[PDB]
Amino acid sequence: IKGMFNPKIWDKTFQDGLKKEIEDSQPYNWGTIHELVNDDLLRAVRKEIETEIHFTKKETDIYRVNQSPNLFKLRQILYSKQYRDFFGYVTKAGKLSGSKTDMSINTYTKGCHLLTHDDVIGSRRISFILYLPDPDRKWKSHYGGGLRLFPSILPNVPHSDPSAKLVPQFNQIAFFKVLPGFSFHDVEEVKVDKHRLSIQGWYHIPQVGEEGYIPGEEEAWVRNNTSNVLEDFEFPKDERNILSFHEVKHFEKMLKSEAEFTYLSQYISPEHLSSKGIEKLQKQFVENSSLQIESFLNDDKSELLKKVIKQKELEQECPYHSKDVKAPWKTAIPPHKARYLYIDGKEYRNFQTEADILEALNNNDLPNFQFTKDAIKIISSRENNFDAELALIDLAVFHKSTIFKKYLALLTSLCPVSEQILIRRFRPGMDFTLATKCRFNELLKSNPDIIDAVLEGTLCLTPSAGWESGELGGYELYMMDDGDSVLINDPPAWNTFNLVLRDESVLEFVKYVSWSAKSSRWDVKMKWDVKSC
Amino acid sequence: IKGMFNPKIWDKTFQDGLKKEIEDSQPYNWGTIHELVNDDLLRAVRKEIETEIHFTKKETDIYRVNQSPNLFKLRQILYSKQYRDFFGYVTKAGKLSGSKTDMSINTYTKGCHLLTHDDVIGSRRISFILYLPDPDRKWKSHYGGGLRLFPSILPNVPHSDPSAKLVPQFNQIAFFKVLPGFSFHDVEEVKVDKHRLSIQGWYHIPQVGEEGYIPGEEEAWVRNNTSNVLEDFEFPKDERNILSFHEVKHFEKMLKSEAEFTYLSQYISPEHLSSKGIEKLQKQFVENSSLQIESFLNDDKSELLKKVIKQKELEQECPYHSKDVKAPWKTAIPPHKARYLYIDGKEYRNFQTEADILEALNNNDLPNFQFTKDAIKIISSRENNFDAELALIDLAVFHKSTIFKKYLALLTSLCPVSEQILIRRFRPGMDFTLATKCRFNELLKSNPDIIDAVLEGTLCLTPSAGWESGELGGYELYMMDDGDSVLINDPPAWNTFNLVLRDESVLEFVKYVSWSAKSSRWDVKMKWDVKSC
Ligand SMILES: [Fe+2]
Ligand SMILES: [Fe+2]
Repeated sequence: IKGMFNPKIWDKTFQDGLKKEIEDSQPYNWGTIHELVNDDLLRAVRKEIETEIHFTKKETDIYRVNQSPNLFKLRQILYSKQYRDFFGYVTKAGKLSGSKTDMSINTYTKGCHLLTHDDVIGSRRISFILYLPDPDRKWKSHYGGGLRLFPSILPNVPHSDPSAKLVPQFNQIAFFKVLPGFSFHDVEEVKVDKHRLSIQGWYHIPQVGEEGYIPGEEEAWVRNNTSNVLEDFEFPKDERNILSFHEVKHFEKMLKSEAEFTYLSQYISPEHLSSKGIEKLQKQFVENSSLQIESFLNDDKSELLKKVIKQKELEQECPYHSKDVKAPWKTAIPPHKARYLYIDGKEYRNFQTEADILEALNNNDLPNFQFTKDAIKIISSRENNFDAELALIDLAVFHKSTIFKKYLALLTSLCPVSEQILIRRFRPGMDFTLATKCRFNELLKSNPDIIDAVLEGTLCLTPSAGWESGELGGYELYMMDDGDSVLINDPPAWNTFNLVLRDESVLEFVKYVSWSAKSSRWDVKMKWDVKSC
Repeated sequence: IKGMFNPKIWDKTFQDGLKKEIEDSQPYNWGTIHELVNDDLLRAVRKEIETEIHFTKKETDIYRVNQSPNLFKLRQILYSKQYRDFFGYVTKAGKLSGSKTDMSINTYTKGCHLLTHDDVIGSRRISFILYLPDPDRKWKSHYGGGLRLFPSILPNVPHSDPSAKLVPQFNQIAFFKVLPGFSFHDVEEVKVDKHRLSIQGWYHIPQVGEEGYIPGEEEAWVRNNTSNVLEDFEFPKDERNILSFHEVKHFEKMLKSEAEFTYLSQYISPEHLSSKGIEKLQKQFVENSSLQIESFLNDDKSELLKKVIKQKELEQECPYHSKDVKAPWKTAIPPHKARYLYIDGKEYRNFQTEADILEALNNNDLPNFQFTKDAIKIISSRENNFDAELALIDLAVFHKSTIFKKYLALLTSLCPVSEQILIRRFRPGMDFTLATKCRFNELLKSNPDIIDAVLEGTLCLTPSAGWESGELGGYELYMMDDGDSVLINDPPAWNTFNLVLRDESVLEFVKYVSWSAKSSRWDVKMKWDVKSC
């Protein structure tokens, strides 16, 4: 007497064709029904929400999305046994509690986005989401908002690029047995000004005294989810190369030059080489444990970079699939921890297969921006593709100079003992990172002299405008954990230098750059391990 | 009444021309008189030695040389005031004790050699050496044995190549005010079968109650000589790059593969990949803390290398001046600590001037044999110059593979946490190293897990014959200090692999390769820091 869905969902020859679609489905097992419910019932339950429900915008590292009568009816007929049975059949999940229900209504409006994840929380068995776009008009693909599925190139290593994506329509449902490590999906940012209404939900383990219930099963699942060995599949790695004994020795000695100050002055702005610049820079750090230099690079370099970068954004075509990223550039992986372009001093890697990865793990090389610089320059119009790189690689060498670190030690009265340097490019479509702590060196933590902190520096070279604030994304965020505690929320800017000294409690990330960004965010990141001087 | 020298040495217009030669002399202040003594007196004092004195061969890292009536007369007339006065005048040393005398007779016979040093021990003021070759025949330049002076490119940083060299004759004397840090000289190996007799000596500070004596002066000199900051001018450096967290993590895990064993088998010989090979290799190390694998590399590689190397020795022309060393090769400096060719993963450096050095210190890059490999291969007959390199660089990458270190960890039940790899070439004319200990990491020694030892490995790929024993040099020596204790004295061989685990007490060096060697000694050296597993 609840057969008020699409009559066909009850026709067994449709049901059977459906279990065999889900079976053949790629990259993991998922399915979609095109007009799930009685058209009249949706229009009603949409109309209702539209006039009764308040949706407020929320933003974290992983998403931006606006959250929160006969809607009740829809909730009953979905957790109805007539439907649960059918669902757990075509989907091959077996039994699923109609007692423990959970749904959520959300609108995705322009700029709203959920990026990659596997939906695997606690007790969820099957995940589904019915869509509620405008019934009267067709939802075009280019509007965005599509649901995207990720091929896994290793259990718990989703490929950076999605391989499936459906443009959902009004009465459409998408769902999938939640298979841990594989069911990676996200929702493509909404690139147009509209409000895509949606009802997400989840069926769960059958509960105590419920049809299909097995004792201890529920916990044999969630307690199962606890390992970190996946660390090895993070590129780039969060580990710092140690400094030559002479670099560190030299620094200590200083804290117990006419040629040095001229070296420094050919990259950094006179304002910060001056005694009173340095003096102020010293004052600020001592108190804030950070410093936020404006117009850091001197004009000659600031000009050149801006020129080659603004020129690469315009005359050039940014690769948007990982397979398309060409040397010197690598793409950061996996997509459920981050996704951005970058050049480190290392040998070229394009991870498409498990073997590509394993290769790089066995043949692990050390960073060398000089060799890299040489190699690019030997090649040589697409060459503007390298104009920006050469410019930026020169910039990399400079911050790898023992003189620069001397300058750095001076500002901070801290001695650099290690170094990592990465020049990164976040593209409006795709790039971002998520809130994470820093990875102190395991070899060093067994040592007093090196304090439990990482000196993190970021030199933004983002040329374009409108990064305020910060509905365009790309902003860098630091903050504590355990109500908000954001310590820095710096939108992308041109020619700024940020220095934080992070302990464990501080989490950082640069927010997904929105598709509507006028350019990619460029910057040079640099971490150092640090001793007391 | 001792005017039985060359009458002219007493003529003041010769004396004055002499102080102005020593003044203009390069690279530091030194002089030579062509027929110092009464010809009859030398012939007598030579004849005497020839028939009364026993000379026995002695050998250390720095030299090979045979050591040990009217000779007494020569000793009196040299420490005579008539002469001391004149000497300390033309030389500008002031007063010099005729009380505290010291001389030494030595013959240099074929293969005998003293390499670079500054003669600066204790109280010596001026250093001299009168020669006693065959009076009747002329000592030709190509016989070798010449005295050679080194330009200093920094106080206590002698240039690798000598800039002066005189072929001494019978009645010739060479001498120089001993100026610490600059007076670097050596004697070119004697390349011919003859016995060059010589009387070395030294004038000292004036002593207590002696003409020209100042109290506390003597000790204000020797106690002056005590600093280590010169470490920074050693290339290559004796410091190890740390391993990625995954490499070490992986090793621990193993000590708490069908694809690995096929990887290993494409460089190393089946004999040592077999379970019983491995088993024996394990037994040996556990007891000897070392192992000396014979025919290590498999035949296909052993053959290829031998081919390209034997081919580079023949068809090619080895650079013999540092300025001539071309990429990929660097020369090790300074010459009073070592001198040999080598390729490390690093960017090309040719140190001729103080600025060349400083450049490299400021722009310190990390090793990368892959980039290096690429760069060589892009270039391309002189190209055999690279045939051997490509062959050897491939060999380098293999020992930098996380798989190989896994294999290494297995033999030793030790975990590699760091790595340095150098492929080196010792040339018959010039190359060698001296007895030194290992340089434990200063950052790590503050840590229990890493034991106080370095795992040192050497893969000799010396093709030629006659390295026995070991009058040709090039042998690798380990030993303790504080009577002989040599722990290993392995002449150069083809395709051997040596593994020692050195603590502090063990000193190593590869002996000066003699000019008469049939080829250069080639090898791949590799050091690792090590944790307990
Ligand atoms: Fe989801
Ligand atoms: Fe000497």
